[PDB]
Amino acid sequence: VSGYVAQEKLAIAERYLVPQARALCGLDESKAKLSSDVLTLLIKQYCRE
Amino acid sequence: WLTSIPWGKYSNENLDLARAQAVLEEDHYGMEDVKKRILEFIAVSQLR
Repeated sequence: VSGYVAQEKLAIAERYLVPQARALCGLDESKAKLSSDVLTLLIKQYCRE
Repeated sequence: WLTSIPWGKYSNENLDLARAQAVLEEDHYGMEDVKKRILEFIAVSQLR
């Protein structure tokens, strides 16, 4: 298995990651939107791994 | 040793934030960050 391109992490997190954690905190999608833009900002800046 | 163990004994919690507000300000000056985080913790458990 390889690493992941910077853009690629967006398509991961948009599907398989946010909903999972959304289920860990007990929320429903109706109340906790996260646009794509906040995610691209995150991965671009706050975590380089 | 086995029978003594609670299996479902459920200490009742308080869950109103108000009483948590008070009791946290009663016993620790300052260190407001940890107070705010723990307060959020109770706030989330009260929902789900």
